[PDB]
Amino acid sequence: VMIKLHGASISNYVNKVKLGILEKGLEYEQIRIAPSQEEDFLKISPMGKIPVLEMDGKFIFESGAILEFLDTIFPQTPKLIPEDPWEAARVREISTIIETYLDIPARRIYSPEIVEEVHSTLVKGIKALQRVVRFSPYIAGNVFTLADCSGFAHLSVLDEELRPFYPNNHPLDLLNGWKEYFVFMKTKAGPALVEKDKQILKKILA
Amino acid sequence: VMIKLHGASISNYVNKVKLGILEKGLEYEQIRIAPSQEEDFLKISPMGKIPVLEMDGKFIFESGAILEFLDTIFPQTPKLIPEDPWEAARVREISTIIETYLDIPARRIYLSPEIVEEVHSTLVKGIKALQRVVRFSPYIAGNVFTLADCSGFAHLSVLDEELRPFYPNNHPLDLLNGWKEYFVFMKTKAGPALVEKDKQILKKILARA
Ligand SMILES: [Cl-]
Ligand SMILES: [Cl-]
Ligand SMILES: [Cl-]
Ligand SMILES: [Cl-]
Repeated sequence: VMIKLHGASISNYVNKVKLGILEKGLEYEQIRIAPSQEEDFLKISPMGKIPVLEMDGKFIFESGAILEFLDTIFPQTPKLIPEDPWEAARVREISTIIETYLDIPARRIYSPEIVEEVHSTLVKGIKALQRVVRFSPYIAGNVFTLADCSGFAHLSVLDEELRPFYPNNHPLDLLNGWKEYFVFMKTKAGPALVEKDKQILKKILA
Repeated sequence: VMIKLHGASISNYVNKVKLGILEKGLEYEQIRIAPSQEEDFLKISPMGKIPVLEMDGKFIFESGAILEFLDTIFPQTPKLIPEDPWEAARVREISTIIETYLDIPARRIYLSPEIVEEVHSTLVKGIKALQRVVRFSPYIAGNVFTLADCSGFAHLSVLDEELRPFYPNNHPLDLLNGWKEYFVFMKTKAGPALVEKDKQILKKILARA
C-alpha cells in the first residue's frame, strides 16, 4: 500500500521490521528480494542490505532506523518505544544485546574451535540478557515493544539454527522465560504470520 | 551531580556519549573505570562494557540507548534526534553505518596481513556507503549537530589515527570526501576539543605505565 517492505522472509532483520508493521496494523506489501550489490540497489540501500522500507517515494535502509521511524510517524498503541524514558532505554538495550552480542557472534556458525569459542560468547550474552528481560509476558514487560520485534525475529532463529550444534548444550536454554515466550508469541497473529512465511520459505528452499 | 558517566576517555563509545552531554551543556561527572566481568559491575552493565550512564540510582549501559535517553529527557539544543522523522532516520542510518560497518570491522585490527586485506576492503565498502548519506554542511548530517556527530567524531577520529599504521597510502578514510575538513571544523568547538583533550591526557599517562 503506502508502505513497501523490500526483502525476503529469510532475513532476521526483515522479519524484525515485518513484526512491527503487522503489530501496528499497517497496510504494506512485502517485496521478496535478496540483498544485492547492484549499483541501482545501492542507491536506496548503500550497504546492499535488506530490509529497505519504502514510503512516499523515499527509503530507509537500517532495521533500527526503520522501526524508530514507524514509531514516530505512527505513534498509536502499540508504541514500539515506551513513553516512559526508562522503559524506553530498557527496550533499546534488549534489542541491542540480542543483535550485537547474540546474533552477530552466532553468525560465525551460520570450526570446532569456533563452535566452542562461539558457544561461550553466547552463554555470556544470554546471562546478560537475563538481567534486563521481564517476559511478563512480552520480552521487556507487559506490552509489545520494539524489543519483541528483535527478540522474536532473532531468538527464534538462534534457537532453531543452533539446536543441532548444541544438542544438550543450547545457550538459549539458559534464558529463563524463552520457550514460554516463544510459544506465547506464536499464538499472536503477527508473529504467527511471520513464522509461517519463514517456514514456507524454508520448506521451499529445502 | 545528576549525571554520572562510567568509563574512561580512551573508549570511543564513552566519547560518543560525552560529545552529546557536552554539546547540550549538561553537567556530569566522569568515573574512570575499565570494562570488567566482576559480578559487581555486571549488575549495572550486563556485558561488562563501558559506558554506563547513572542517574537516580538507575543505570543505562549501551551508548545508543544512553544518547536516545538523554535526548528524550533533556531535549534542549541540540536535538540529537531531529524532529523531522525523515531527517531522524538519516541521522540513525549514518550513526549505524559508522559504528557497525566501520568500527566493528576496524576493531578486528586495531584492538594476519590477510586479515588486514579483508578488513581493508570491508572498510572501503563502508566508506563508499557512508559517502552516500553524509552532507558535512558543516555537520555530518546537515547544518546542525546531531547524534550522527557524536558517533562520527568519536569513531572516525579513532579510526583515522589507529589505522594509519596499517594503511599508509591506503587509508580507507582518505576516501571519505569531507572528513578532514569536518574533523578540523569540529575541533574548533569546545566540546569536541575537550573530548580530544581528555583522551590525550589519559593516553599520555597510560603510555608511561
Ligand atoms: Cl519471502
Ligand atoms: Cl539477515
Ligand atoms: Cl578519563
Ligand atoms: Cl571502546
